[PDB]
Amino acid sequence: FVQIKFDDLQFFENCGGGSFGSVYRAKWISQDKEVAVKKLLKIEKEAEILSVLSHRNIIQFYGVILEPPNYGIVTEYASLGSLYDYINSNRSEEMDMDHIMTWATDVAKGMHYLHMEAPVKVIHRDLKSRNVVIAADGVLKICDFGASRFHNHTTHSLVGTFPWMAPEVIQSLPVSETCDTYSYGVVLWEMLTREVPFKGLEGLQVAWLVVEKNERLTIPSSCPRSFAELLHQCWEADAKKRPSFKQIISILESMSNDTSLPDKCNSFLHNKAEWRCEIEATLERLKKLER
Ligand SMILES: *CCC(=O)NCCCOc1n[nH]c2ncc(-c3cn(-c4c(F)ccc(NS(=O)(=O)c5cccc(-c6ccccc6)c5)c4F)nn3)cc12
Repeated sequence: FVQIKFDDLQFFENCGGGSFGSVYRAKWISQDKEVAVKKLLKIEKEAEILSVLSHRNIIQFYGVILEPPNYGIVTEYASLGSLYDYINSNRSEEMDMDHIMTWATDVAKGMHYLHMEAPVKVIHRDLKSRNVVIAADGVLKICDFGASRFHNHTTHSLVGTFPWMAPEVIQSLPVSETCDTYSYGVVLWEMLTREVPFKGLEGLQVAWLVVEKNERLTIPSSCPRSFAELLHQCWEADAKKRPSFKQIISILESMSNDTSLPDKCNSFLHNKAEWRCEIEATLERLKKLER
């Protein structure tokens, strides 16, 4: 349990309003390192075992702040920001089939480690594109994987979470690991369409569309079948019909050994000026149904 001192830190920026669960961009002075700092109410003994998880697709624990009553967890800071901000910018014009497959695989391998390879089983329950960050070399790193057990303040408005939540999560029902599979499917759709999920709709309308009407994100017709099949499998209302992350990794492996997919996918990606209306027409229908 390496301890980082308050006096060894300079804070530059905060996400979440300084509340418990807020995350700071900061500088670890003695290490001359940029770091992220999450404020916690308290360090619970159970979550100390999170300090030993380590994987290249998971954000790396650096240490804890214990200066009572102030408590915090310090991690690496991924230089290129959140996946969500990258996707909804002009920076993501460069995404192609190979880019999507590498990043899909990054998140799958991170989640597989969390579910099956760490000293404890970890079910994220809040996986989303704001919770994946991009390291300097483009490696994706999952954040906030321990909040569902520990920091119940990073969990909790919640509007910007409902599009990523499995139906059983929205219903506060008991949860298996495939709730993360559902969230992953949404992240995959964001990489394929470069669209904000359910853009324009309020979170609670999304919650009702997803749980009651079995609504899902629109998959454009020209999206290659391999991606549509994986997405539909991840979005099954029945949690047990969803694939494990080992299965997703296997499926991504098959897809990358399909020599026809790169042409199919890359033609789909630079044809957004055509299928974008399909997304916009569903969004019209959903808010018209609301009215
Ligand atoms: C609001 C403005 C906004 O949107 N900002 C986001 C844009 C930029 O954000 C980032 N860009 N690069 C980043 N790199 C990392 C983060 C980041 C790091 N965390 C984070 C922490 F700093 C601390 C703790 C956690 N929780 S955890 O579940 O992941 C965890 C991990 C390891 C160990 C432990 C542990 C718990 C208890 C006892 C010991 C250890 C917990 C966390 F996610 N958050 N964001 C952001 C950006």
